[PDB]
Amino acid sequence: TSRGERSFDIYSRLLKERVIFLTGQVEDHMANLIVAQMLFLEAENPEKDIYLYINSPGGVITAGMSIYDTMQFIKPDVSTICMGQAASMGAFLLTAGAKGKRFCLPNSRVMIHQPLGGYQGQATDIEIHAREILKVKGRMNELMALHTGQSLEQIERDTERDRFLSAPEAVEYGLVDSILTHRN
Amino acid sequence: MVIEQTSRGERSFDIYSRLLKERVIFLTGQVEDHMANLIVAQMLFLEAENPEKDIYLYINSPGGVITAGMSIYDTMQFIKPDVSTICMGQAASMGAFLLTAGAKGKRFCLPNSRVMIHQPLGGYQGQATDIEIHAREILKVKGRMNELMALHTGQSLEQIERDTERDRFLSAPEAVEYGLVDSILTHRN
Amino acid sequence: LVPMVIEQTSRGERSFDIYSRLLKERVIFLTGQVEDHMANLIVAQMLFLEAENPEKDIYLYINSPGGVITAGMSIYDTMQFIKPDVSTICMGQAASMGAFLLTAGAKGKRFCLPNSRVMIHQPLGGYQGQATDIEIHAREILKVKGRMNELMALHTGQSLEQIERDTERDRFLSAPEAVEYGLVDSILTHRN
Amino acid sequence: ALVPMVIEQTSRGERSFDIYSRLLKERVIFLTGQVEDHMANLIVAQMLFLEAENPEKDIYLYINSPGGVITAGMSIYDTMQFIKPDVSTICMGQAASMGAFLLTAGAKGKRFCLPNSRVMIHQPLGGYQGQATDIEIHAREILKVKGRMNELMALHTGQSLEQIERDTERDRFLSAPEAVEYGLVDSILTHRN
Amino acid sequence: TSRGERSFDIYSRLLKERVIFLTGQVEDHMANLIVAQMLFLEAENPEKDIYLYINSPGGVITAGMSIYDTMQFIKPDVSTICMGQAASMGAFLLTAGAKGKRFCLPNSRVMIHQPLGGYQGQATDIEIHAREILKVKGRMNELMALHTGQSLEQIERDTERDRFLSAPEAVEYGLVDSILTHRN
Amino acid sequence: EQTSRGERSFDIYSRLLKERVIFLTGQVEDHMANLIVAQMLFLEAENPEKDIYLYINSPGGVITAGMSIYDTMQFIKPDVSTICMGQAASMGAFLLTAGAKGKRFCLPNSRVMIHQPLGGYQGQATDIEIHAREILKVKGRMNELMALHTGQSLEQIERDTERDRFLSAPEAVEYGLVDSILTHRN
Amino acid sequence: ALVPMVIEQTSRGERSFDIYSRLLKERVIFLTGQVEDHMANLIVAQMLFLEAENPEKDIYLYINSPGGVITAGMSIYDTMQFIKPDVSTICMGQAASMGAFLLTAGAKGKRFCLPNSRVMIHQPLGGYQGQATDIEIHAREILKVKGRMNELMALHTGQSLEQIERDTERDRFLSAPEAVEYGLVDSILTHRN
Amino acid sequence: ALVPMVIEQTSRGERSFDIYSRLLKERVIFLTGQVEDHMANLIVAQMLFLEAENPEKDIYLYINSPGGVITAGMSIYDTMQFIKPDVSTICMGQAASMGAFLLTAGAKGKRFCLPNSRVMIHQPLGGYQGQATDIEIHAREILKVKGRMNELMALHTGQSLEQIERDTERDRFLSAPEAVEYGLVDSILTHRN
Amino acid sequence: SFDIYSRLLKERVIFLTGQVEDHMANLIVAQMLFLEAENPEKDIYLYINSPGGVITAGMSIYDTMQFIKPDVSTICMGQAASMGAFLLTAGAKGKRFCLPNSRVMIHQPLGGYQGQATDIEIHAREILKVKGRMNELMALHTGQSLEQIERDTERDRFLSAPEAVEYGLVDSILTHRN
Amino acid sequence: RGERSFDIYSRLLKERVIFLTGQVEDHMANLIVAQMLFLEAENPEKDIYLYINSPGGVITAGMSIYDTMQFIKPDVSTICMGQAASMGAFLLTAGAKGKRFCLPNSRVMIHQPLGGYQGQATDIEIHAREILKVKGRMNELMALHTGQSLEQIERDTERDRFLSAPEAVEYGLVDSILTHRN
Repeated sequence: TSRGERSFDIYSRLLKERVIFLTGQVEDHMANLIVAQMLFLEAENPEKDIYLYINSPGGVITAGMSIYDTMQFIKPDVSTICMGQAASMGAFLLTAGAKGKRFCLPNSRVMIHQPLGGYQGQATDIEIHAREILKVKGRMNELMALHTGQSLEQIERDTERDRFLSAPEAVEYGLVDSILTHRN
Repeated sequence: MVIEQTSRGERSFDIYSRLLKERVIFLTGQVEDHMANLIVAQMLFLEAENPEKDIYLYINSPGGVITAGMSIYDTMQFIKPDVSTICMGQAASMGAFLLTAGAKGKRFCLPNSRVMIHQPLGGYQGQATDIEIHAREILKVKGRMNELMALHTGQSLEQIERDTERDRFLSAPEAVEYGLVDSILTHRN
Repeated sequence: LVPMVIEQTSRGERSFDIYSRLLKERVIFLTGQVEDHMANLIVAQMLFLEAENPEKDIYLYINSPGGVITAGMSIYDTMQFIKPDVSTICMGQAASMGAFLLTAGAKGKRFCLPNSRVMIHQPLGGYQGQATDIEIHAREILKVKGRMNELMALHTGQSLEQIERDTERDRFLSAPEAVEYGLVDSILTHRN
Repeated sequence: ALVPMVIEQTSRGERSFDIYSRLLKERVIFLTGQVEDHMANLIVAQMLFLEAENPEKDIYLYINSPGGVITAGMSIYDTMQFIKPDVSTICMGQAASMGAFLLTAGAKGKRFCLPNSRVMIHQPLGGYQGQATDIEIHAREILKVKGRMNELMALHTGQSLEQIERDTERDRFLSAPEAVEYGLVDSILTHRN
Repeated sequence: TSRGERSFDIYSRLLKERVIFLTGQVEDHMANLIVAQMLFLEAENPEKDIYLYINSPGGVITAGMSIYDTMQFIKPDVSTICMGQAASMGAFLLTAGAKGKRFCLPNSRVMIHQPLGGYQGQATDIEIHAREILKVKGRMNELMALHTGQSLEQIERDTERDRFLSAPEAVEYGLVDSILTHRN
Repeated sequence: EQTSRGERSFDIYSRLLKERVIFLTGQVEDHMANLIVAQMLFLEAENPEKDIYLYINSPGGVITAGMSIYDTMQFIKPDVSTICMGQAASMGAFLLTAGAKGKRFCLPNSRVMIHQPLGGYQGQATDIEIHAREILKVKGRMNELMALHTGQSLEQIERDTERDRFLSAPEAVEYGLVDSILTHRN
Repeated sequence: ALVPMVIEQTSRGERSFDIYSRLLKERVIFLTGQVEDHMANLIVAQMLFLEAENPEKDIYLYINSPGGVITAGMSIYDTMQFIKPDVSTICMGQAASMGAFLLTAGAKGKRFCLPNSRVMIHQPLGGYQGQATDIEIHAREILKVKGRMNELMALHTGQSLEQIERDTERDRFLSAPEAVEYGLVDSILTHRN
Repeated sequence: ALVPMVIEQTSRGERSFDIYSRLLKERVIFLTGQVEDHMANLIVAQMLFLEAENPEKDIYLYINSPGGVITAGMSIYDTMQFIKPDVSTICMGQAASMGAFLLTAGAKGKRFCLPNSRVMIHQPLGGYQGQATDIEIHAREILKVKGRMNELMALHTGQSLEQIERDTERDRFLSAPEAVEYGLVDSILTHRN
Repeated sequence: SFDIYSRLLKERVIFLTGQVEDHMANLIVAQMLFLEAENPEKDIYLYINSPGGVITAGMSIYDTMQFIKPDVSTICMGQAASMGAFLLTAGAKGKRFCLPNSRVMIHQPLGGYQGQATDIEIHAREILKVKGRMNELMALHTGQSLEQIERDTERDRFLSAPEAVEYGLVDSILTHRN
Repeated sequence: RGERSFDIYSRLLKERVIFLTGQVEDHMANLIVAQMLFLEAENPEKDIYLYINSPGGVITAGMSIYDTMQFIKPDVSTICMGQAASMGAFLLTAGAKGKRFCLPNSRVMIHQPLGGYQGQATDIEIHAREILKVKGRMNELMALHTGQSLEQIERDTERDRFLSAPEAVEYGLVDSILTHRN
């Protein structure tokens, strides 16, 4: 079950330490739980850093954006740490952490790519939804350019097709600031 | 395995073969690749038996796949004989399109038949870059179809575009008045 | 479509199913639910018999629970269009679109067998989508309903008002009641 | 193993001869399995073909059925009474519900049961779903169908309408000898003679 | 979902600070839960504002209206905040918040359109139901005009087909009052 | 919104039950109906004189399950005030109109729908008659009860319920289904 | 079947043909629907038959297909080039992927598009599952197939290898007049001469 | 309907043959799709028929297959070597696994590949579930099957057994020219004489 | 009051049981981070009984084991196959054990993909990179040469408890409580 | 249906009683291992009682229980109720010498390992060789615990073999039968 004579379940005990976990595919409900944890911690102490551990293959864009906007809105800096993998929306939330406080573990990996979608209906409605996903794609490429330091042209260039990055390559690309190897 | 129902005469010769000798072809049900190829084959055959006599295409359809219907359209336009079209029951979407594509002066509607017109339907799934290529393509198809409908009915392109944004039904007399068909058939002479 | 009827091989003609053999007697069967393909087959048989001989009567036997309206209308219009009179006979039941096709037969040539039953009612339908489109389709089924009531009044001799009134909910009629109502001309009992 | 073909001896001329088509030439029609619209239509068509071939000679209808749809069965019943030829009925295996009704509807004096056949009679079955107003309209009709079937059964068997009503409230089985005594059939067929 | 973070009432904790979350598809039971939380907060203090966070693709209209009427009925002002997305009934409830207290986060999006439905039965019954959904459509356009300040004719025009709005466009249209970017 | 407890040992619904508020949400069926009856018997016990508030958002459901709620509403000492939010259709509308006279309300944008009983059965003709006859008796009792609570005549109710009929909040007040509309607290 | 039969007159059993078999007699072959092993084998058989009937007269192949399996399509490609007769190709409706490849593989100067037909081209699709070592062997192979297909498209259209590769990385649609200009087909067919 | 036909009923010598029966008259047999017992039996029957009609003339076997059941394929292999006629093999599309084995088993000097056909070779695949004792029995049998197939492949290709064993541990593709240098086929067919 | 697993966590014992996947792996990482904060010096004991699973999920556990201050002692009971065997050998040198009748199995990565040839090449390249990395780390922890690890992992290979010690996969066998 | 007094099983655990019920697999096996490690820490000198009613299951899962039983300090007494088949019969005979019991009407069943694989011939060989090594090790452990010769165990387990409580005592699978509360 995981409790330990220290608090309640194990995740609640680590939250006391200002640690939050983002695990698995991103969708509305698990995202709302992360938003709630961030707001709670800000109310507890708006000055202390918050740590967000990420191991995810990605997921729903609007759900991921509810997390991104919350991270930027709250007072505390949100430090991000990639373990296992950070793909697509996971890679986006990883690079969105506070500058100088984004990390990768030695054997983790990152993968980036463009938005995926679909629709069915009248030609007039298809045009409406196609234009919208193109706008979403442009905004995501711009936010990626701003957080990594890369040129808008390079981002577009690099997201057309899936692209994998090792921990050292992610530091050089500007996705994260450094690699964590041994405590202290 | 497939041989069933329609089969009266040595389990091969049917009623439809009988009428084909008289130059009559039936387009029934949803439009798709295999039923469409069958109609094309029948047109090429009749043209070969006699390139001067008319061919009659009866239509009772809810529509279907656009590329398959365009194989029939182009064949109707390519061959030598005139193709007379007759609507019975209903002629909707790709079905209304093929009805109005018949030989000018030889397009008919029976008294209580109905016609329905509208715009193309589609759907795609994949990367944003590919969604753009496919959405662009269906928009070109929509424009092409609107231009051909303008040519066959005599209406202006702008009028066709406004009337096909959403489903529009037409009674037999309304279809004559709109230029979809030439006249109504009521009682054989 | 199974029994291959032929002579005792005493030098005759080709082989043909039971239904094709009755088609030489100018008889056509309308059986089961009305739908596009079974309807198209009936139309082809009517056109064939008109070409064979434009003057002789055609007989249409009906045993159906009803079906798709546009498919039934392709049959109705063909019946009124061809030269020959189409006589109709109800065996088993004639419901909804089946009752409609039964009353549409040539005047004085519409019959019911003794224990047959007829049922009449209004159009059934359904749609799903945006409010604007729901409106377009609801308006259309109201027109369809109006035209159907108008044709029924014309063939039964009944007033439109009476037809509208009696088709709101299902209504059953025995053979005798169908004669009184004007749906059929008389009842067939023994070969005559 | 599907449909036996027999073309020899009594032929010389044309081919194509299924087992059932050959027996039709001898005026024999088979009614087998559940009664419903399409199989019933096939039986009606055969009766009409045989009347056209010869309006005076008897037709033989073999019956082995658990019953089925009432309207479909009435299409056969009315056709049997309408055509000119007498329709002799013969039960083999079983004739239940609508099957038993068609057996008893055969020409008087020409209705038979094979020795070990079984007959069963009961009342109509049905079901509906909808608003209370529509439920009363359909319940009322099935009660009328019930009354008409009991009246026709009384007429063909010679039993009083009261007795038919009491005997069909629940399922009732009859052996071949009991079917003759009840008036459902005229006699038992044992050996060809 | 995420397998761990709430555990010991993360949502009940935030309710104590008068915060309520409306997430995912709108339907009867999730809506009744939002209504109960609003009635509870009013009783605790009929004077203090309540904050309703919204991340929803829309849902059942009658369910959404139970939330709308409750929002207007209680004494306390209800502030609305869109995160991720607010589409259809989600967009409607976002615009229904208290005047001057409706917000959008920077990268959230809104989508508006007309009602959707479907029926099957006798022509007489089809007419009855078609008439009711057209009346529902008329009423919703009238409430959207009221809350946005746009003319009824402009609302009818813009809702015939799906229409997307970025955060800045939602402010300009009158759907929300402003955009929240950074705490302070 | 997900709220495991408007306290810690009390969920959101238990807390409001302390303020004498009960919620009837979704389809009406045996188990949810029994839960409502229990809450009513419990509240009566706590204080037989104070009013009970029943909020209703329902598409309707099983008739016998609904009548267990109706009969309990009339049997207990306290008056049961009814409030429609969202929609009250079929049996939902019936229970709304069954509240204490003068204390039946509709929120501004809620809607009501009324109609006749729906049913179904399968079997022998003798049994079909037995069940058809029963659903007809049920229909007549329901029409007689709607007349009593609304004030309309039996004849009028019978005509208005043959087919589905929708009423907006204002029309429900004129028809007599509810007493008035609620818009803003005090 | 739903296929019409061809017969001259009722001269007591004259001729019994099939619409498709009748047109095969005139050297016309139809390639319809998705491309796979069995439908492809049938096309190969009709071609081998036609060449055996007369090694000099042209063969006409009508194409309306969304494409399909590469190896199956290649069996048709190699057969078209191997036989003596020139194989004229005509696109009606659409010719996508493998369908487009086979349309352009027809005899130079004898490849046509009807006025409103459409063509679509792209690159090979595939997939595998297993150990890393085997994954390498299979990825390596689809890339060699990709390279070969591109070289053949370049030979039949006249476009440079570079242009083909560029134009096929992603789906690319072409109208009839645009296919003529690209070199995919030779000209359009509007009205019978 | 589906399969085309040629030569209908005519004066005296009627005989109506389908597309495949027609090519059989010219001693051509098609092997397509996955190899399994029933399709394999059909091929064996066609080979015995052709041997009976004329034991001295060559038979042509066209192959387009991804492979299949080994015992089914071996019934074809043993019949090929037993009958008196030489069996010429031609690969179109692909010849993988058992399909590649039957291709190389053709008469020496009479085995061909079309220009863009593809070949793939590998070791046997299998499975089993049961008691350890029975697992040993079945495991031993598939290893014996593996050895016998490698020995026969060495015999027909000319390669050493050691080379065959090393090249089949994992999937291995060969283009048509590589199949020739390997000894799998004798030459490439490009254009008809 | 307290379930059996929470009681053992009090003693610094963590269990890795069944297939390796994201959520169960996250639960393991959280337990390690909790134990480290309670005492960054004391050893942690990780029992393993697993057939393997998702590589990225397993690598989140591996990186955490190395990162934290305390030594992580590993004990194989039942079996440790594939990713399970990898995590067993990744334990602190001198503190890796096997029970007498446990079994170990090693092999190369497994994967799969579906799509356009261009994307297929991108994914095939990445799994070959993963294979090289894993082989490098196995060599480091076992003491065997890279070429030797490459040869022994091309196809499934089983090792009894004694063979795992001889191979350098674990340090010793535990038989009876000292 | 289940759960009495909120953990009747926790209460019995306080008396050093553990139950092994139903199919043997990874998760249920791990719970048994955890209970044994817990009791050893509570008191390493007192006996532990393991009740067994099982049709058998996964071998590697059962072996984790087997090795823990031998590793810990306390003696583990085993008691069969209902049935002990396959891996269940194995864990029963593995208890402390002199402390293995059968209730009067319980029954035991022994047999050889079962398995299955699918793939290339080379891989089939690797896996078939491994299950044969497993079969040999299991027969050697059964011979050590029962006192029977290895050859007798190999012969008796080729096919399913059932034993009543008294036959299990004679075979050396258990030490005695428990009939009435001592």
